[PDB]
Amino acid sequence: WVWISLYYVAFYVVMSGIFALCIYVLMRTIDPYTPDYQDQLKSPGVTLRPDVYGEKGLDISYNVSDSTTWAGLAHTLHRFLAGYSPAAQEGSINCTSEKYFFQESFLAPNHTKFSCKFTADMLQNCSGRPDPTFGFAEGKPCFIIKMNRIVKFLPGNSTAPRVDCAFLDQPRDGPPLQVEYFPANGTYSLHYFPYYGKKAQPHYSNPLVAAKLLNVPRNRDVVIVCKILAEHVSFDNPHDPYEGKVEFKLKIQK
Amino acid sequence: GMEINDHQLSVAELEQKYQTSATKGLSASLAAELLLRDGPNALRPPRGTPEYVKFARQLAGGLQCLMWVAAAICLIAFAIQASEGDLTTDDNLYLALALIAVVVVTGCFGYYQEFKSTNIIASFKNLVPQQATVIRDGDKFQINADQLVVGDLVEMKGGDRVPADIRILQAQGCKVDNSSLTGESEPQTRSPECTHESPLETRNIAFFSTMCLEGTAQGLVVNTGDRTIIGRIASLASGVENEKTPIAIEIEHFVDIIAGLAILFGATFFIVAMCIGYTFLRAMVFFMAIVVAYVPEGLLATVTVCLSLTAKRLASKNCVVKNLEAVETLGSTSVICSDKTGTLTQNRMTVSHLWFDNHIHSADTTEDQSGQTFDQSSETWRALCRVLTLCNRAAFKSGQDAVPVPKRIVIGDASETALLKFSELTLGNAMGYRERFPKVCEIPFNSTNKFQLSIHTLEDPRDPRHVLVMKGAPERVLERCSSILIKGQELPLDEQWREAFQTAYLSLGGLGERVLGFCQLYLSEKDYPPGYAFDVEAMNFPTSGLCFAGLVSMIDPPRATVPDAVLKCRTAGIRVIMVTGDHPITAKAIAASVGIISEGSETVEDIAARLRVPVDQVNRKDARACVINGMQLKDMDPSELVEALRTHPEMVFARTSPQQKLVIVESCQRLGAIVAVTGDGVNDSPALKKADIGVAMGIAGSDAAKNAADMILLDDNFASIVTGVEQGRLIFDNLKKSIAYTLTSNIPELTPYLIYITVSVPLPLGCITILFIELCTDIFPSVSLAYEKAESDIMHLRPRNPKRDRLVNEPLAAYSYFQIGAIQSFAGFTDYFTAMAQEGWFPLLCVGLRPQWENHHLQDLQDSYGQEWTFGQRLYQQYTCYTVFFISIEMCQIADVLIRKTRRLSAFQQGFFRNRILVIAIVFQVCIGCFLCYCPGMPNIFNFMPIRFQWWLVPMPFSLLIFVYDEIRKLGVRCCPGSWWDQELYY
Ligand SMILES: Cc1nc2c3c(ccn2c1C)[C@@H](O)[C@H](O)[C@H](c1ccccc1)N3
Ligand SMILES: *[C@@H]1O[C@H](CO)[C@@H](O)[C@H](O)[C@H]1NC(C)=O
Ligand SMILES: *[C@@H]1O[C@H](CO)[C@@H](O)[C@H](O)[C@H]1NC(C)=O
Ligand SMILES: [Mg+2]
Ligand SMILES: [Rb+]
Ligand SMILES: [Rb+]
Ligand SMILES: [Rb+]
Ligand SMILES: [Rb+]
Repeated sequence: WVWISLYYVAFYVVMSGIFALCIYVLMRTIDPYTPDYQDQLKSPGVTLRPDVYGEKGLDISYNVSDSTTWAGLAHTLHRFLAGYSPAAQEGSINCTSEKYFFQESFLAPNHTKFSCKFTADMLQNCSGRPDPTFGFAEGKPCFIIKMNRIVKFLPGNSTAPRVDCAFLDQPRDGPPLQVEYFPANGTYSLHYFPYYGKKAQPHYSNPLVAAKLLNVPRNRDVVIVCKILAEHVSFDNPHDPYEGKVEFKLKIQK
Repeated sequence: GMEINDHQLSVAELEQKYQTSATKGLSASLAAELLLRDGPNALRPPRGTPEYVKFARQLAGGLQCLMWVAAAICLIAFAIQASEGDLTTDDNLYLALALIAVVVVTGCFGYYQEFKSTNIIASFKNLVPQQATVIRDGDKFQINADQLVVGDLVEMKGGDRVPADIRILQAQGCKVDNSSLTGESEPQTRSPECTHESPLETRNIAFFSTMCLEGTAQGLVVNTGDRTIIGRIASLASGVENEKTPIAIEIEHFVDIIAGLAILFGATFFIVAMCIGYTFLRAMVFFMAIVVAYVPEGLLATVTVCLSLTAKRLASKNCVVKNLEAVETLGSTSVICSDKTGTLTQNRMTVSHLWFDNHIHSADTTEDQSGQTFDQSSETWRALCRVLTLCNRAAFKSGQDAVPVPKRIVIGDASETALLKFSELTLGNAMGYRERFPKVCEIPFNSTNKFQLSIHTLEDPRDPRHVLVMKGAPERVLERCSSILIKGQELPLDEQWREAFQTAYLSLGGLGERVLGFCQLYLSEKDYPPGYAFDVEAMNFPTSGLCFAGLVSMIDPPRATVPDAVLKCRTAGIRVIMVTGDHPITAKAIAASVGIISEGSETVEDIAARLRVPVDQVNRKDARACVINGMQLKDMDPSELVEALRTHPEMVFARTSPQQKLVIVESCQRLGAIVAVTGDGVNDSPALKKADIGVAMGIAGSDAAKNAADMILLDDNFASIVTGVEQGRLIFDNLKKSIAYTLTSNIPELTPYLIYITVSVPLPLGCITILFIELCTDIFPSVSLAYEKAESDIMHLRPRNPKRDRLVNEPLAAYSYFQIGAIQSFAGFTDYFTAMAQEGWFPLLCVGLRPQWENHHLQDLQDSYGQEWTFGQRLYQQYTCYTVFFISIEMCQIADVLIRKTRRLSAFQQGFFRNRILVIAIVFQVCIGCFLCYCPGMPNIFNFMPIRFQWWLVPMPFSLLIFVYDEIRKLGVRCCPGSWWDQELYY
């Protein structure tokens, strides 16, 4: 009765090896810098910090007089920005080209390329200094708006891409909102594009901007949609709401 | 009813009991009251059959049970996942819903089939109310049979169906046709003397359904309706509950394996779930997904169409079956119990043999006239044919010139109808022929004379002499014969011929045939000139010294195809026994005639007469045959029966009651036989119910025996049975071919889940997508396997052993699930990693990555390429994971469907394109495969999207590996079938 047992083993290990061969084939097949197909990257998505989610999407509601409601919001903003510090971001170089930056060749230890640099500095007030509540204690929160990285994706030589935030309706209800973004005009510089690899540029970080909300009334539920503005961006896809635009609910209480 | 002591009573006693008159009949008033009291003189059909409870049954048993449980589990899982909170659990609902839907729709398809077949059977039915000639208040009139009441006074004659159960009061040469109640193929004398105490055997009772042949009688109605011998015999058959069909029993065992495996996998991976760090709640909802994944969604639909296909092919040969399951039974069948009269025989007296020119001639007793007919060139033939054509009182009913000559309706009786149908066949146009020879004197069946004699003027005017024709019991013709036509001359009836006649009479009587003598005398136109007045009372014509013409003998001949059919079944290894109520001499006759008993076999009584030894000394083991009559069947206990039953292989039961017929089928089933009974009469209704398949004669069948039958031979062609075996044997082989295909795809569906469970990779295959596999793409290929031809000579194999040979055996599944399912899992997983590794995610990354993958908050997650996508963008990749795993199945299914063409043969031999219907189905399979992918809008509706053209090619080597690997299996099992390969690796 034992003889049958071996057979299933023989059979499986044959298939196992046959499969163990295809993995080894498939690993040597694929490039390590440029995406093999990247079929869902016709347009990129936009994340928001602090990322605090409700039942459906992003809802952020705190009380200015109550340090507890908004402490954890900055207590995620500060954590996130630890890599946007010169101490841990020195492993790359400063890029003031103000134009696209194409590296044909790899120049850094272990055959790597040069990355750009971006530190809290760029987000003037929304960097933790002089305000460690990042606008929140004032009732004027700063929200960081970073786009995802796609190898060799280009938004356009034309100008810099720029965020624009506003509400959904409520035209007559009150004033249209005013935000001051940092950097001013809310633009990501062109020299950060394109991405080339986790292995191609290990010490790399996404450029971002911040949105200091000025107009938002106290004690009122509002809704804001920080949508990127560029040519190679589409913020109109109904299947992916976080595609070149991010919405969030925000109520600031007093 | 009160039938026990009806006939034993006096007529003075009866008319007190039923307050009637034996002369004047039942008063009109009372006879009307009685009908209210007792109800109508008909039989209450099996009521209580609503249209909505016919459908409720269609969706129970076997797969029905499993699929309902599987569906219920899906809903409990939805509750547990709606307790802890799980989104797009729409999958749980769609699965549970598609389960219940397959079950329901299968149930409807079965409903029409059972409905449609019954209407087909209903149209081969007569709806003319039988009539009864009744006497009430001293007036005879025609009424409807159902209006008779216990106590009525009735009469009947040639051609009258017997209206009730009638105690005979006075009968004039009345014989009657008990072939439905008893087996009796010889007509039965009815008289008012008490022949027996059992109402069954006494000759003063006309039975409720029976048919008068000839003569006339009157009598009192004693039991009307369900209280008759017909009545209580079908009450019996209601009380018979029929056993579950063979095909159903295979499918129920099959489910004990699905269920058997479900649970072991559930338990082990529920153990793996707990052990790898899951909550009990989630370990258990996985456990549930595992058992549910073993249930095939489409197997129930794929199976019943296969049955519908063969039942359709069978319907086309006037073999209409009532339920779909019965299509298989004949192939499983190993014993056939069979009725004699009506089923085996035609139940219609035919002229079998004739003695003239000092030689016996054998006529063509086939109804299609396909047998061998006899020497009709003889001079004496033309003459003997004249005597039997003129001296015949009976007549065909008008306007039957279209209908075949044996099947015509004829007035009078069968002694005389057989002679009339014979003449129309041999001579042709008998009644018009005998108008050329006018009739001047006649003597019908007489008392003092005991013969039938009539005198006729010749046809042409050149011959003024008259011709006398006489027929009657053979010795009573010979005593009035001084001459004998022999071989072109007219010889004196000397002692040579007197001996020679007696030897032939006793020779044709030994076959138990009703034989009649015939003779003629030519009256001289000198003594008897044109217009000579003949006197019946006084003997002016001669009734002696006549010239003997010949003997003609008639019998109940077998149906044409029957002798052939029985043999073809025995070569299929199917034991044929004959259970009939007729007498043994007749029984053994037909059983020889057709094949039940083969040339050379003898019963213990035969050895005792050839060796001239008392029967006790004879070794029963030396008797290939045996007859057992019913009056001695009861004496043996069942341990005695099996002894004899397995001692003598060519068995015949004779003179057996309906209940005994039931006993025999029960005794055979009790020894593990798939037994089929084949029946016409109401003495088979009970026998036919208990049988695994009850076959009814479409035309000759009584209502009850059709109503208690699984199958019906619309044209009474018994050759249908032999095809029924072949088809039943075919689909059984073709079902396990087609089942083995459809259940391979379960494992490559579950491996994705198990891996998504254990390794926590992002979900490779979705529920919405397995449903398209099971319920859309693989049905047409599956059912096309019902089109395969027999690989071997199926009709020569023994009937499958129900104990060892099984539709789904332990090597059938273990081959399909774990071996080919593995090659399909590796094919699917190889295209899974390729899909993601080419799209940015390296395999090592996918290991454990799932939680972040499914996470609805991470909108920038990095691949192994560093890139960050959103949820929906990840979802769309997982849809490709679904979609590329889906086509990885399909490219193995095309390799798989072809693999199942032959279990033990090769495609280079048989043909890849052997049957059209599989190939047309494979083309269908890919067509929807390409429509599901490259149709616009697909990703939102169902989790399917346009794959890259190279991911189609990734699983194509594994399809070839499937091809090669089984091809070499089934190239090594047949070409070296010693022991090892056939045991573990044959299905
Ligand atoms: C074989 C298989 N089963 C599933 C499956 C899902 C997704 C993919 N699945 C695959 C590939 C879930 O959508 C469901 O929770 C579902 C389920 C069913 C019964 C009990 C508990 C859960 N099971
Ligand atoms: C905000 O917080 C302060 C102190 O916690 C409280 O007094 C005030 O009412 C709060 N506002 C609302 C709208 O709850
Ligand atoms: C940011 O800070 C600078 C000085 O630190 C100040 O001039 C400017 O007004 C601040 N921006 C906003 C929007 O308050
Ligand atoms: Mg019968
Ligand atoms: Rb745009
Ligand atoms: Rb399944
Ligand atoms: Rb013959
Ligand atoms: Rb039956």
